[PDB]
Amino acid sequence: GWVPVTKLGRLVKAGKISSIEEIFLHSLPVKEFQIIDQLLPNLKDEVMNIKPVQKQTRAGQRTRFKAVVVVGDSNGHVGLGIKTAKEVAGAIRAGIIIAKLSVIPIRRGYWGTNLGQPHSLATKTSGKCGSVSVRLIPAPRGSGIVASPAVKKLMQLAGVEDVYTSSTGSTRTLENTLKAAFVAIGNTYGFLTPNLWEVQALTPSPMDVYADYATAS
Amino acid sequence: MRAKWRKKRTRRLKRKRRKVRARSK
Amino acid sequence: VLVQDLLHPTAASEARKHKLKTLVQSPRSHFLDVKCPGCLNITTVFSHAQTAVTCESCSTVLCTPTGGKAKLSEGTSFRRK
Amino acid sequence: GKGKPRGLNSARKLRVHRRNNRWAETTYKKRLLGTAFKSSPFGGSSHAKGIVLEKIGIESKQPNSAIRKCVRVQLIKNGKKVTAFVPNDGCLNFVD
Amino acid sequence: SLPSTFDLTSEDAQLLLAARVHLGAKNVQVHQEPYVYKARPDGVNVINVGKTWEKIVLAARIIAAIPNPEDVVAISSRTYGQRAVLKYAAHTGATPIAGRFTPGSFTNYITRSFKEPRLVIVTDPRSDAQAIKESSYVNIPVIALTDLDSPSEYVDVAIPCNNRGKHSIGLIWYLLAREVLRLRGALPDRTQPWAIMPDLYFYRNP
Amino acid sequence: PKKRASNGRNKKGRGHVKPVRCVNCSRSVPKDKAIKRMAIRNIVEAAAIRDLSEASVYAEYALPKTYNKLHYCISCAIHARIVRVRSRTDRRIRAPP
Amino acid sequence: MENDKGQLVELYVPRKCSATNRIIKAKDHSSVQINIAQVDEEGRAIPGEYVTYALSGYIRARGEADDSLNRLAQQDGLLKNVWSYSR
Amino acid sequence: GRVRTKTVKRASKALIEKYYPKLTMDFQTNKRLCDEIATIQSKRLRNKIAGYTTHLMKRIQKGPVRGISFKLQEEERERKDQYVPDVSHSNDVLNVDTQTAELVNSLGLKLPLSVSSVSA
Amino acid sequence: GRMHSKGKGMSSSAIPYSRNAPAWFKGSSDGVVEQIIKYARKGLTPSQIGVLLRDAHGVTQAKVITGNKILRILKSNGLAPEIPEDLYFLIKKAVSVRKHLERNRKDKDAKFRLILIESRIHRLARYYRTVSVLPPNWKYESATASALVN
Amino acid sequence: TRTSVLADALNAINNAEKTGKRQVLIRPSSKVIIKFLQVMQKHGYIGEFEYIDDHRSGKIVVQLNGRLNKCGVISPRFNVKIADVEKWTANLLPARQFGYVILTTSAGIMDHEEAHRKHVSGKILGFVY
RNA sequence: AGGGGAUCGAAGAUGAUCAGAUACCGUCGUAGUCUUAACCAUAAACUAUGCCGACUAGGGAUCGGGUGGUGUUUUUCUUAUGACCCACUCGGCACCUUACGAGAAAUCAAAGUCUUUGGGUUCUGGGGGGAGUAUGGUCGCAAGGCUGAAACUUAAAGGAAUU
Ligand SMILES: [Mg+2]
Ligand SMILES: [Mg+2]
Ligand SMILES: [Mg+2]
Ligand SMILES: [Mg+2]
Ligand SMILES: [Mg+2]
Ligand SMILES: [Mg+2]
Ligand SMILES: [Zn+2]
Ligand SMILES: [Zn+2]
Repeated sequence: GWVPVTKLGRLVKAGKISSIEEIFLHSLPVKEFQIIDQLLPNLKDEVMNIKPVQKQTRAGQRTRFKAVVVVGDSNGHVGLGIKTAKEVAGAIRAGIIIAKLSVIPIRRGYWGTNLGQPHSLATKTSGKCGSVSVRLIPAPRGSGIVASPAVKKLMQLAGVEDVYTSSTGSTRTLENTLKAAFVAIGNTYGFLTPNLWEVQALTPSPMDVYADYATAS
Repeated sequence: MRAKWRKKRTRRLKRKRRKVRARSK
Repeated sequence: VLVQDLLHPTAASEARKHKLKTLVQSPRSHFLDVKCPGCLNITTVFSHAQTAVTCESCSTVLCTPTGGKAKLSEGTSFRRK
Repeated sequence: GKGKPRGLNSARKLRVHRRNNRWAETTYKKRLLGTAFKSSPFGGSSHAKGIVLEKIGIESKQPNSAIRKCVRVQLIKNGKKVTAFVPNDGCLNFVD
Repeated sequence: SLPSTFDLTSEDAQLLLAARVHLGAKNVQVHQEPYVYKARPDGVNVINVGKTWEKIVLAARIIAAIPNPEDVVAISSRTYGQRAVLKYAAHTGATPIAGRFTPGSFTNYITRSFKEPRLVIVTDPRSDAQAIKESSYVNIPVIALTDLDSPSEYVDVAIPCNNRGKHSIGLIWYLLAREVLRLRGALPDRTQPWAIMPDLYFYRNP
Repeated sequence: PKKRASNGRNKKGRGHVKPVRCVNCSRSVPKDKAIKRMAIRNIVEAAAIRDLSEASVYAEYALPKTYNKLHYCISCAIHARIVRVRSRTDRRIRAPP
Repeated sequence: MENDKGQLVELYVPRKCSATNRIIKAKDHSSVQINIAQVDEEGRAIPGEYVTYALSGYIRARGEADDSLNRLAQQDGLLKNVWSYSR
Repeated sequence: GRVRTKTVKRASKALIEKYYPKLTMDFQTNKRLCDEIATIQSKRLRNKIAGYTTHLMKRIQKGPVRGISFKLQEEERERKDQYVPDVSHSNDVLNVDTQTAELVNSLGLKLPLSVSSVSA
Repeated sequence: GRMHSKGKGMSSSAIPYSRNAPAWFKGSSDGVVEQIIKYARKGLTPSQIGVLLRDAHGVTQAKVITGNKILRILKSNGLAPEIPEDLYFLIKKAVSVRKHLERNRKDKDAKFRLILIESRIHRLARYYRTVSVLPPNWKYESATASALVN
Repeated sequence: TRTSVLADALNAINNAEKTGKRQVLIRPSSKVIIKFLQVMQKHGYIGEFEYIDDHRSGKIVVQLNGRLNKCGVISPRFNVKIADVEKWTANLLPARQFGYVILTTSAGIMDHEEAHRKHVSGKILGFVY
């Protein structure tokens, strides 16, 4: 079973968008889950941690399960889903879905000089969530992922080979750390390099081209 | 215990100590 | 906001804004060239005073100094600059 | 700019400030004052020999309950009466 | 780029003046507003008529870009415009949301009233603000009828206008509809006010 | 933290103000952490007015009202006066209707 | 950007906003593509061909966006008189 | 305490949406219609639904109600509209202001003017 | 932002963009110079002289009209005071405050203000010493200050 | 006290860029500021800019490209010794690759690359990445 | 150390209340509360926000000054003034919205312009107790203040929110 709500979903089903790069170009909302699955079949999805989370009542307590889910490949798209449901497997599934919806690109770059294929980041760039500042820093070839476990896993999922990290603040709250890392990754595609002064065309969106095939009959 | 009260008691103790010292002298 | 082609604004904006905070600062104080009911002579008198200002030789008193702009002595005609 | 003169001929003030600040860090203070030699039973050494004066079962701290089979030991070098715990399954059958 | 016949024709200007579009606008101000040609003694600012008309034209030229007719969505909560909005919708393609907006409608792809627009037109950023805010989430430009007293938050092209009420709002709607029809539609000529009447709109039986 | 930005209020560019004494408690209280209510009561009661009108001399009579600015000190004003207590979102209100 | 001997890498080449040159980000759930129709005499609104802008989320969020759009219009000749250099 | 429940009301609404014709005002016929079209595992419930539908019908005679306007109720509002021939010319020729006149001076060609004053 | 209070004023005399003479405003330079010298002779102090010039006569700033300053002009003609004008005024103020204090034994605020005045004087004194206008190792305070005034 | 003027100049510029102003007004404006701006221009970070000859101190109006990200001036002017340069660039700039550390030298206010090429360095002023 | 000693009122009485109350409440009541000489230097001395400086976002208000109004209004003719009124404008005391920034959060136009870390400068802090103690200096007529430890000792003590 598939069945699309939203124009974009319909478009994807018709098979007129080839890869998510185009989607990213026009910053399109991807509220429908299946789209990412369709476009990226290469999705390696990892569970991080499932801390029980409590809520107090007149009798007993509510034990929900907050599960941090990463999603990725080696291409430079990463997901991060956080979900809090009562059933643990169900929660994990939901988290996966969320991560798939989220999935974001990375400007993988060069350590120093071009040589062959980018497996680092462009710029020393950081996030901060709650009070956890993950900085990441373009490490040179082969110098590996230099990160705390969670962050390291995230980097692996991304398809970064080489990264220094300065994770600061209370990184022991894993969720927050992960969020910060994700934010930092998102930021990559924001720092205007001089490789970016060059003027673009501004394409008419898939929404404004394949307009007739979109929307319900 | 109130901090003010504690301070007062400390002061009293100090005074007592001073008195003792004076006596010794 | 965002774009305000800075160097040349309207005269109105300049008039409104504090006469120190503009681009090229110029005083917005005049020289009243004042005539008295006595003699047929004009005196170059600053728009502000700080002094009770008598004429070229006559004890006529042109302007009484208030906080700012000088309030002229009852009925005296005056030019500008 | 916050505290510290981001100055350039500033340096003596910085250095002195650092010195003054350091004392609040415990380890450094201990090293400098020389707490190791004046106090803390051992002569700042790792190990010390002493003499089993009297075996005492010290009654343990809260949640936990038991008796803890320690020894009041008089050290040779300083002459200080400590209480040294003894590990494992009795072994006072060894201590005497 | 410019039709040059698309200057504000006298009849249209008269209409606008009658509506008091420009000659409303309360004495208060939002700092992002240079559509104001002088100010009146007591309680009134005056809106550069020509500029407003040009912006309306621009807005139409934006509604003319979207190929799907019922993809451009109009929205009004306040009563002084619901009827006008409906009329606009009838005239053009356009889906209308008159009255209670449905907070989260462009997000929440599960609602019984799921509209996904590519353009949204709004009466009041003071009342319908919720809709505008929602638009931010899913990326929709917001064409709106600004009273020069209301915020410009999340607004791409805003027709400067009066929103005291009555004949202004409705008139503006009518004008916009007319312009849209002119730019790809049935009504072909520059001149003639046509059967498209301004009073098809406005506020009727209260 | 601060329950209010203003606190017990009105001491802004004012150093340390003068103290007004309470009506009920006769506790001293600052003129800001004050709670002052203006009671413009009729010098008589509503059921006492009719009787007065029936018996009294002079053409109907204007009848005076008394004027008392009563300073109910903070605490005593929570023996139901002004004050009432409010929600975190209800406390951002500077109007009484 | 380019891997030594030509060969372009770095996909998803960011849209930049037309008003601010600030990069339109990947999850710019705030930004917009504005499309304005190239127009001709009697009816005629010329389908297919638009003068297009992108406005980044941030400016819009700030509020000052309408004026920026006006500015853009006045440059590409989609308006005259509406927005002036000096305010 | 005879407040009709959510469910009954919802059912009635649905019925009105899908079958606004064939709801002949009075109870008895309407009840039978409800029994026919809607599948109710009960009798009392069906009756209740019928009653609510009748009430709705009665209401919809005396105006439009919120959540109750579906195509055939729409066309009795959309077409039953449009006054028209009074316009915005009437009450002398073009009543304007001083500022308005000034504005006109800069932009438009030649327009009729009736200038007022406006003061404190 | 004000040498002694918490106040942060920006009332100030501005200046015109032109260093050149204001065209129509006639007279000469020599006449202006003469006027200045006359004023100096009469016992007025630089600022006062300038004020007198500006309002009654056709003067904007002597620098614009003559070329040289007021103070410089005074120095050239040898009529300038021994203790710089501002400093002298400060000293006078201090003296006044001291006198007041002599009378009123309990007037803490006045004393405090006097302290500030003294501090200001000291600053000024130092700077005069540096630029060599007060002969070095001359300190200006309480006992001798009064004598200095007049 | 407006102690350092370059700092002031950069701060306002930075603020403007953050908001999305296309233009800034810099109050005091020196030789040094102008030189810095010229350097920035040479590598295309700043647009046109106009120094008003105030018959006083100065005033600079800048045109922003939106190509600026952060322009920083470092607090004391650390004297910097040709190898120190590398360290500074590693710390202060977003890549071993692009952007510039704007150090004043005896040969003039250059960026860092230029200085390295020229083989001369001195005190640091700012940076532009 | 003098005066003045109305009111209130540490102490004390003294009545209740209470298992008990030299606590809360009632009634007296020195010291003190005024004040002149001196001292003492502390306070939740709080905006719990070091001082300078620059910049970024609007908004009305309000106090202080200052121009711009054929503006109203007082009439003793034209008035000239004041008091308003409208538009500004510096300076302040604050406040309301938004955050596009912060921040842990509460919140904040500053607590902003800080991992994209660098305007100038003081001072203070380093888990909690021990302890603002002990000792030593000192400055106090004393009460005390400024400075100010460690031994021990414990896995928390804290904040800000949520259920
Ligand atoms: Mg004050
Ligand atoms: Mg008793
Ligand atoms: Mg007692
Ligand atoms: Mg203290
Ligand atoms: Mg404090
Ligand atoms: Mg400690
Ligand atoms: Zn004269
Ligand atoms: Zn009370």
